Amino acid sequence: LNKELETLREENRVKSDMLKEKLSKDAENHKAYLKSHQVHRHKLKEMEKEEPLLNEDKERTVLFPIKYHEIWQAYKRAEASFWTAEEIDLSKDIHDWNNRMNENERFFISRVLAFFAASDGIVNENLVENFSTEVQIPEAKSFYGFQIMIENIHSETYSLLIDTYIKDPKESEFLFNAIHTIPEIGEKAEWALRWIQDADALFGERLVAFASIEGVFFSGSFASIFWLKKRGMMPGLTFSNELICRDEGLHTDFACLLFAHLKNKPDPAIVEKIVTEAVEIEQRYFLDALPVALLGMNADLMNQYVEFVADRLLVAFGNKKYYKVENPFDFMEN
Amino acid sequence: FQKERHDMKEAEKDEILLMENSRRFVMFPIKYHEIWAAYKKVEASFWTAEEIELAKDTEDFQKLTDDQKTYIGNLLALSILIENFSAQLQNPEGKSFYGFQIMMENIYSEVYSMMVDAFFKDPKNIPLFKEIANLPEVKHKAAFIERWISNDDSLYAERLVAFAAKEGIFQAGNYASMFWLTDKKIMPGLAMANRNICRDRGAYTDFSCLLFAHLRTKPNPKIIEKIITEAVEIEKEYYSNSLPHTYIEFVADGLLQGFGNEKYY
Ligand SMILES: [Zn+2]
Repeated sequence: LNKELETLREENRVKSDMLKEKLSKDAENHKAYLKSHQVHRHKLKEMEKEEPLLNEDKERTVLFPIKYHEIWQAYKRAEASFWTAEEIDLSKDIHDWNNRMNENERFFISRVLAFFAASDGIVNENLVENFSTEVQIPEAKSFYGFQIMIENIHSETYSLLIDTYIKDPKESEFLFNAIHTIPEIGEKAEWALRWIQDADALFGERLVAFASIEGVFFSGSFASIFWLKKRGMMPGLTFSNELICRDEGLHTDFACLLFAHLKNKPDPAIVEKIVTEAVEIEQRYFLDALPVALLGMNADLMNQYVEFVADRLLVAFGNKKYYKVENPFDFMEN
Repeated sequence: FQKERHDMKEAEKDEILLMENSRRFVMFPIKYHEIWAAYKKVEASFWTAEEIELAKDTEDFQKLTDDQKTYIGNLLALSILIENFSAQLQNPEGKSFYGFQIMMENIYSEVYSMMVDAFFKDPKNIPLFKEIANLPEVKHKAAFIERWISNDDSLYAERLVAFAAKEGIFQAGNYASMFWLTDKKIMPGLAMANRNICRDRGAYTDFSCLLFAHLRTKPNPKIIEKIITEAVEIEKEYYSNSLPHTYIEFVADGLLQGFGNEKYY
């Protein structure tokens, strides 16, 4: 019942409350940092007006002669991965959901699918209104053009998937209502406000923030679902999850590519502070909200996986590892 | 029809279309079947530049009349806000259709370029108009969008009708031309690329006729015919001033009927 859920949540209450504490004093450590670096940040926001990525190129009109092969090729790579929800075979899924999965498994997959749906539009804005709009180079535009479109198909997949395992309208209701009362939600909100929504923020910094959102904030969910591919279940889900993970991996990689073209890059200290805080909120999800034990996973190995994914990201930004851990999940070798 | 426009402005609030959809987390129990089926329809037609062969298609280009080469030049050079409309349409169904449309527009912008490249050589030197992009005729096109869409004093239903003009009326001349030049064996490539864009452009125009159709408060029947005509004038213009028929009127009427009006021509 909710008895076991408390037992499990309790196994990591001390570890969890630490991350919480750690994250609590970030809204303050940040205003301080900003208060004391006003002169420097003011110069960065200025030079931003000199970054090739962030400014039009009126001499370029042919729109073809590949100036940024790295990007375009990224876009083409994406453009060749087009896929639809109509390709997902769920026929054999509803059976597995009722005959091979326990009540704890369904309770985990459900909430996990719900988290996905609770953030399929919030990110729609970031990609455009706070990104695509900027970056005055066509290659990148094409990419973001295609990303937003693919993200709309991911949003469909989550609803479709949820609409197949959780048909009962009432339950689907409680599902989200119970998913809106999770501390992590606000915590993620605060993080955003700190590195994305807050004015006087650098493009370069948002890039790391965006990438964190794409390759760190859900890494655990994607991981927890390949864990089902192992036990040989929910091929409808694990198929879609595999495709979406590939997609997100790609979008992240793209963030790192643009980053590399920036003349003035964010202090590695800041790049690490952004990715690291993400990792803490992510872990917290599985140490507070949904315990991986619910589906036979080891709390400790999950943390490691997240920390691994961040380090892998940190490195794709020029920074150096921070957790230096190794990938615990062999199945995530991909 | 001045006073009544004031009422529609206050009425646009009862439009469930422009209204909120909040609280709908899961989206599959579809609320907008019509626009959704429209989105599925364009999603199924997804194509790319790679699916187009211009090789052994460039043979029939340099064999064209000395000036027929100049035509295509501008035709491509020309071709080579959806976000605002998408921002007003409050639902997953509509925004999905829009996200797809701008996505496809970039592929058109690529295929077009490829032609400019495989035909008029890498150098954009041959393309004349490319240097004088902002020339009279376009300024008139830009004014139209500056009249019904950009202008603050405008209504959603109106902006919709204008948008369709800009989507279906306008470049109708272009396709009409290439359908000719690609009539019977000549240039199989530009032919498929054209057949497609025209098909999708048609759908993108219909989508606005579909939204409009679901509007509870339609604008005055005269303003509609007043918006189309202007675009038909701005169309005939450069369509017969850039390079060397009255096909526009035909289309102009079908669209007129599309919004529930009388055929003006
Ligand atoms: Zn993405």
